[PDB]
Amino acid sequence: YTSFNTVDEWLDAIKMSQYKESFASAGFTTFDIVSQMTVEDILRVGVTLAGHQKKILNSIQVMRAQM
Repeated sequence: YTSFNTVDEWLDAIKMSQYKESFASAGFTTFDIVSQMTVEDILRVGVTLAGHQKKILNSIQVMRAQM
């Protein structure tokens, strides 16, 4: 996944239109901070939406995978 420009291009691949300013509060606006959390953090950013919360759960690993 080294073809992304910013968290906007990454969250876009997982369908996160209503998760922009939401990730800015927790600090997931780049390829690093968001690569150090789990499902407990998704519920904090405001991802109460079911399914969507578990979707980014495996996405957070896309960063630690190559890191």
